[PDB]
Amino acid sequence: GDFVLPELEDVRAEAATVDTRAVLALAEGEEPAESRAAVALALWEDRSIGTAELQAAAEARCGARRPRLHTFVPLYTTNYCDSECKMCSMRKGNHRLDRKFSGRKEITEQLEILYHHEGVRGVGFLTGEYEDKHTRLASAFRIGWAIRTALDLGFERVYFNIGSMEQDEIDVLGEWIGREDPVTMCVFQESYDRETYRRFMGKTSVGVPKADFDRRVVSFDRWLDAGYRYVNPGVLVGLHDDLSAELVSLVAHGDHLRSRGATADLSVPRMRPAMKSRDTTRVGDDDYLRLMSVVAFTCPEQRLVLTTREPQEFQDVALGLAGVISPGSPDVAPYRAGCEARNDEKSSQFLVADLRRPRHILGRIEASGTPVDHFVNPAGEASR
Amino acid sequence: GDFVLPELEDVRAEAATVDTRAVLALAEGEEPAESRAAVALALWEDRSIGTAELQAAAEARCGARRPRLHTFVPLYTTNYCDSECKMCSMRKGNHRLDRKFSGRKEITEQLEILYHHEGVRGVGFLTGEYEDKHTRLASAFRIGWAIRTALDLGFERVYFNIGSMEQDEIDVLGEWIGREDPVTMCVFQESYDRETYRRFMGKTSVGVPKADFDRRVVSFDRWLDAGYRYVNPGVLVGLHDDLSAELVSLVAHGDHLRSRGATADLSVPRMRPAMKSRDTTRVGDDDYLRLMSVVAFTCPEQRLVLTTREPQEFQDVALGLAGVISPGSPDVAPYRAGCEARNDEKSSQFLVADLRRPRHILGRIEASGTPVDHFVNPAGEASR
Ligand SMILES: C[C@H]1O[C@@H](n2cnc3c(N)ncnc32)[C@H](O)[C@@H]1O
Ligand SMILES: C[C@H]1O[C@@H](n2cnc3c(N)ncnc32)[C@H](O)[C@@H]1O
Ligand SMILES: NCCc1c[nH]c2ccccc12
Ligand SMILES: NCCc1c[nH]c2ccccc12
Ligand code: MET
Ligand code: MET
Ligand code: SF4
Ligand code: SF4
Ligand SMILES: [Br-]
Ligand SMILES: [Br-]
Ligand SMILES: [Br-]
Ligand SMILES: [Br-]
Ligand SMILES: [Br-]
Ligand SMILES: [Br-]
Ligand SMILES: [Cl-]
Ligand SMILES: [Cl-]
Repeated sequence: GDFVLPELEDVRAEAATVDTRAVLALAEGEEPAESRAAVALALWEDRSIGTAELQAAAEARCGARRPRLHTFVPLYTTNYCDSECKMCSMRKGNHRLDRKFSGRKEITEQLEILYHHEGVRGVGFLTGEYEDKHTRLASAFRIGWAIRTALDLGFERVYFNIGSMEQDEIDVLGEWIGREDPVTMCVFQESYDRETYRRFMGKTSVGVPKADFDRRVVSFDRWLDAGYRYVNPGVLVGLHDDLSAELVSLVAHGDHLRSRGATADLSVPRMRPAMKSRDTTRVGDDDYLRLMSVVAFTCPEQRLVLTTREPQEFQDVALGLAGVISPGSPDVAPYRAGCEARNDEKSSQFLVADLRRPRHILGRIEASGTPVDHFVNPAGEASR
Repeated sequence: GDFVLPELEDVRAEAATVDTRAVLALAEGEEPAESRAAVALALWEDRSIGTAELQAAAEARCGARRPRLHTFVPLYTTNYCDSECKMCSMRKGNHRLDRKFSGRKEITEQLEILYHHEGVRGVGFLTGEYEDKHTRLASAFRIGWAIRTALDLGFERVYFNIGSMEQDEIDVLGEWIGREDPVTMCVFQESYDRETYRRFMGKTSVGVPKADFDRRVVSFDRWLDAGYRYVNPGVLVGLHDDLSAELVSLVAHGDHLRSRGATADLSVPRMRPAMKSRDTTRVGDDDYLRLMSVVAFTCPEQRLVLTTREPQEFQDVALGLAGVISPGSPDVAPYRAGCEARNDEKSSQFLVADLRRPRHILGRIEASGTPVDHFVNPAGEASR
């Protein structure tokens, strides 16, 4: 009953039977006759439907969803990692990185800055992924504490992204939270193509924890087995050259999670500069918007996540396709009251394109006419 | 200003000038003219002073100390370890051990059992020692949380024994506590002889963390540098064949710590059965009592720690030389209300000789006429 990757040849055959114009004519809250993955593929490949027209249709099909947007800010709690992903600066073989680790004091200080100075009520905790069982359990323990601590401070939504998770590691993290707490597990498969995955994440059976594709991809099934609800699959756009394959796999994974009763966000982060050991594929804005549009349209209750990997000009264009906006920096403990967050090449996972403070980014979204849930702008009579 | 091991040849020469009978005639609170280590050696080697007579003298020289005894119970929070000590079942190469790790729930439950059912107000937290910096920091983090949690529950004294500690690892643990909290760092050198140490703890530069003798031995100096106070050196009796060498080194280490203003307990645990990879030296009761007597006498403000490594019959004989009594089991989360603690060969560090419940052991000490501080016998109107 775990997720099984779809057979692309089978999806292609079903995609051939989809009437894409009829699909576009569907009322909001109406579901196509064919599978979501087949419809996504059919919309993707039918180039008589313009990308801008697909994006307009996606924004309308999602237009009823409330809240329109919510936010969380990432907080990297360490940049140690045992794995070796060739597109990521945190890879263990990158001896140039200055490695850092946040203790109790620093984690708490960062959460207070985010809460009081940035006005945010969503946070995400990130770590590397570790090889030996004891380290994995001790990481789960510390992140469980961070989650409980953020909820107790008044954060209303907590994400975590700490690697694949086995049953006993979920047990350790879970002793910190309740089954109905607003806690989302993030595990981005990066590529659902096993060969591209191996190229970037490494080979198995050699002490490289994220090289195990199968352990990673069933992490959400373990989380749902344990009685939790919120999950966040993702694809790293720019690893695999064939985007049609990845959108089929992601939509199929979302559909599986939906059928198990999960609430899923969907992440499609695009590559950013990093201290890489292998080059990646640059995906143009039209393809990327078409991918976002097709996923958002076929998965209208699963919010796309948009992040400050993208520059301000792209956020302007794409924000209507998103249901989560996540501004922040992938450096360890980077926030400081009144100051721009750090994004030091010597310690960050990658370089972001937008370094403006979260409360400025989110305040400008609100001023342009979209409320952001889990954002309390620290102004006026809410100004301290 | 770190501890420097004494030159045994130099101590021997000073020991030759000690008048051991005059030393015995010293009033309590009077200090011999020669160094503590030289006097200890001189008492050890002067076989015209009987061991029983040395033990009587030691008990009298310490007789004024208050409280006469205090207690703590060990709580092993995991039996994972990266090191390879050949006398220890937890060594990483022991593939027979069932490896266990206590999360938040289990640690808290164990502390509540110890507090309410055993009546104890001292606890010690133990782990393995880990190789990579991230694991060491995450272990320090979790043990710091355990220490804070025990203090908040009303434990009045907390020991920890989690391996050598570098400055940044002490920083992480330290964010959990205050500089004047009743927290004792334990780091038993095991043998102060570098060659015996290498034989059992392994060779350096190969991923075996406790093989670094120097990192280990200056851990207390780092702890004092950070502004803490309480420390607990130790020798594992039965590693090195020449006990006179080890008592000189231990007494010299205690004297150094005293000169830095520390409060030091001294541990001389004797070997117990384990899943070993090298045999050890059995030390008879007369030599062991003579060693305890000479250390207790020359170091009258530094409490010897006696544990349930020893059988009831030996505790009866030696308890007068101790200032700390520590009953318990070296298995992970072994305590259960109303039941004997577990000491499973499949998961414990070694097999103890006395498996009676701490409150029985400590209640019998109290009934025989020695109060035990940090023990509240759960009886009568203190019975719940
Ligand atoms: C936390 C997420 O960040 C993504 N990720 C990893 N490396 C990079 C990069 N150079 N640029 C952008 N995103 C990256 C992965 O999808 C990872 O899961
Ligand atoms: C926690 C302490 O237990 C001691 N130690 C390690 N192995 C054994 C054994 N087989 N028997 C008794 N004590 C042991 C070490 O001195 C270690 O530092
Ligand atoms: N979800 C991946 C981490 C993240 C969320 N928001 C971000 C902004 C910038 C960099 C990473 C993130
Ligand atoms: N101080 C070493 C751990 C310890 C304290 N008391 C014990 C009793 C039995 C075994 C270990 C201990
Ligand atoms: C910092 S990257 C995300 C978390 C984890 N290291 C992983 O790659 O799954
Ligand atoms: C469990 S043995 C004591 C703690 C640590 N593993 C060390 O040997 O120092
Ligand atoms: S993507 Fe995550 S697991 Fe891979 S190297 Fe980076 S931090 Fe480590
Ligand atoms: S004595 Fe401590 S470091 Fe050595 S193998 Fe045992 S638990 Fe590990
Ligand atoms: Br809204
Ligand atoms: Br790039
Ligand atoms: Br809110
Ligand atoms: Br007393
Ligand atoms: Br033995
Ligand atoms: Br007490
Ligand atoms: Cl994302
Ligand atoms: Cl001891």
